[PDB]
Amino acid sequence: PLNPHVEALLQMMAQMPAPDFSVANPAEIRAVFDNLAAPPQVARVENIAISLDGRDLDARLYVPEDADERPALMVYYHGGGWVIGTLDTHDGTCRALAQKSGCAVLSIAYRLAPEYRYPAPAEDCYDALVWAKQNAATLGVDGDRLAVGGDSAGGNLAAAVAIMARDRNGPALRHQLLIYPVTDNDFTLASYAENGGGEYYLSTDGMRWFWGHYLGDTAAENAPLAAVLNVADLSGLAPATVITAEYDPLRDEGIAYAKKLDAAGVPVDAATAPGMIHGFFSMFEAVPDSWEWIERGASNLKRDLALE
Amino acid sequence: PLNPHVEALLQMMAQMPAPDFSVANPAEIRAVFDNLAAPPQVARVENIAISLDGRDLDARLYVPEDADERPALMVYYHGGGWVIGTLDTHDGTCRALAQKSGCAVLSIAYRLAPEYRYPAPAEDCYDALVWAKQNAATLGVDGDRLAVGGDSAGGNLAAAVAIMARDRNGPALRHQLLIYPVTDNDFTLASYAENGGGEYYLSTDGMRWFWGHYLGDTAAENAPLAAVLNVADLSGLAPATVITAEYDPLRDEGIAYAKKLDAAGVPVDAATAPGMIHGFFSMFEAVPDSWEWIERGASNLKRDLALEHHHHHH
Repeated sequence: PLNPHVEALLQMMAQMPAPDFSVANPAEIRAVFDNLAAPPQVARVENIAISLDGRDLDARLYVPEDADERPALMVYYHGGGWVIGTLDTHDGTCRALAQKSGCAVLSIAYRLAPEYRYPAPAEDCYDALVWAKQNAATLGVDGDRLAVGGDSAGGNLAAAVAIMARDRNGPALRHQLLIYPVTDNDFTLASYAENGGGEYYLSTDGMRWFWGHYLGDTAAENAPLAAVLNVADLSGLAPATVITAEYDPLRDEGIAYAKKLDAAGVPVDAATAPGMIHGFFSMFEAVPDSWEWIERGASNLKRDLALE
Repeated sequence: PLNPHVEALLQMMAQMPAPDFSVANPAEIRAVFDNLAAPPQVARVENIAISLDGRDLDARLYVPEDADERPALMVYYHGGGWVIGTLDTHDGTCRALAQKSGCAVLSIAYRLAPEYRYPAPAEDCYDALVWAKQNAATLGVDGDRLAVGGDSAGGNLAAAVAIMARDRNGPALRHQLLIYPVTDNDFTLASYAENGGGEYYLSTDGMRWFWGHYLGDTAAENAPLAAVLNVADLSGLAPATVITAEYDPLRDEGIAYAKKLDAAGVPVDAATAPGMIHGFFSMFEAVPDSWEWIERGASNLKRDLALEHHHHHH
């Protein structure tokens, strides 16, 4: 009989929005197959090696179709709980954001815990931002129209970099796109009870494991750029987008970070996506509804990164 | 409520590894997570342009992590019924084959029908192989360890290229990897009746459409490099792998071509994958069972493209 996984895939393909073409000519069929089979289309993808003091980081530059000659740049940090994830796991996510925002995206492969515990991953993310600013002309982008972004632990890193950039008089940032970010290590929140059992992909036990490897023996109170929620003064940070997911155990701490930013006078667009789980920005192929939220974040980037 | 598409994805996820957070084993959870819902990692990927007589083709070179300093090369032709498909639709498949074979892969964006009818796409694929051999040093590969492969109409084109290389004293080939290939336009074979209804991704009417665009006015009997099942003498062709799929309408013509290759004295690994549909090599993210077959084909490639002897005591 039919392979059960093949059956599930055919069923899933069946529940997807019909492509709506009137006739089967080559252009139509090409378009349908491209939509099914290829990652989101961009004009150019370049694998870049970033040579920093003491370490090289892999990076990937995405330039979308229809882009300016010198487009704005979002430096992007992948999720994976500071321990897993690669340029390849988040390639589709970066293509999608570049395509919808019209901005270039530079995805950074920062060093991972436990091999490189706190504060190494955040310093990598920050130094990559600085590198991008100082090598903007080489990249072909506008270094004066700069954003950071990331999902999950990557959103944690983006938030920390926004704070580092303020604190260190680093490169000016026009936006921080925080996609269901990790912001704290209080596992007693309602979100963790409701959503952290394992039934929505990310679990509370997962997050304990991630936090453990990231921090090692460093107590969370002595790792101020880890639990960014606990930072007292969030004033003067880049305008933010904070998108949380209804069925994410991280939902409550993400909402809380958005409230604390807005309280500190930072312009924030914050929303919890109904019906969604942790990771849904990367699930747009199986979950067409994800595109609405990718477009929302992208449209905020596009607005805040426009030429003055 | 929980998004219905999300719920379906979660059910799909509920049939695969459950992470063990009682074991601090980063390199394990890594190898698992990083390889689910993500194209396989390779060391180098480069977009290149191939300049042939009268046209330029886009191509993409994949060099896997543990390839030789001067790796063997498979020239790969994407499927799509000679009408559709791109380097991007088949990028995941090429990455998987490079990773599991240890060989470089050069994916070719040949010209498509009906704009370019038979035999132009096949000539593009053959001329790209000739180009790769001629420019092996430029690619950084071993021009004396060459293979071809492809899926569906791409496997068709790979088979045609193998025949053309033999006939024209073209580059020597060590293998042809034929993944559920098109080999004939006989829509009366049993697998069309069984599998071609449309419920298994590829339909009989779909194949009639593809064949129509590829041949145009040319009768199939005058297109032997399309209907390769009608080639009389298959002896002396590159050693082959022919993987077919149980629920593919192309199953029986693929089996038939494998049988003819074997009868002509060509070494052939041929098998029909139980439970699978047309296209399943590209479906490895949702169908992890695909990997068994991807590994088998890639392993046959590795065997026949094997490196020469080198002593290690220096």
